[PDB]
Amino acid sequence: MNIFEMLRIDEGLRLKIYKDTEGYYTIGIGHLLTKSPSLNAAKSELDKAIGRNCNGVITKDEAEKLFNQDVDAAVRGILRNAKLKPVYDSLDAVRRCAAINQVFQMGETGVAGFTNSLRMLQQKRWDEAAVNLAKSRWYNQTPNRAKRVITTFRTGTWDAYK
Ligand SMILES: Cc1cccc(Cl)c1N
Ligand SMILES: [Cl-]
Ligand SMILES: [Cl-]
Repeated sequence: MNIFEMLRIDEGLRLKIYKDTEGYYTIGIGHLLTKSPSLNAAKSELDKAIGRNCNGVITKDEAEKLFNQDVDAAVRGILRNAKLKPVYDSLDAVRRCAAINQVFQMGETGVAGFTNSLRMLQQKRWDEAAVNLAKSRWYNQTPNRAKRVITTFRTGTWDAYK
């Protein structure tokens, strides 16, 4: 298992514009296109990202390209963040995948506000961090997926991804 397969499991793959769990226009492998509710704004963003007139539909290769760029950006985002960087670098490889997953789903922002959890993860207080992580809107809104990520942080293994 690696970050790609893990996220592909958590986000799925769709080739036509769709609304995410929050109701925002998205496409491919969880690539958010816009928070605005104008489908047209979404389509414009799509053409801009892909570089062609898509008309709301892409190919798998295209989706995959977006996914690559998005994984990359997330990691980079982590590394450039001063509150994040240090925690990330203290983790083993599996748990780092769980960190990238959260950033991919919620933005560097959204994460940067899990201060107490971050500290716990940094001190390597696994069970504590897991309980604290669950006390969040994130776990309450997307509990199955949050469960998987939390187990991953808790255990350092891929068991939740089976
Ligand atoms: C989102 C994130 C970035 C870096 C380190 C950690 Cl532990 C987390 N959760
Ligand atoms: Cl792009
Ligand atoms: Cl879920």
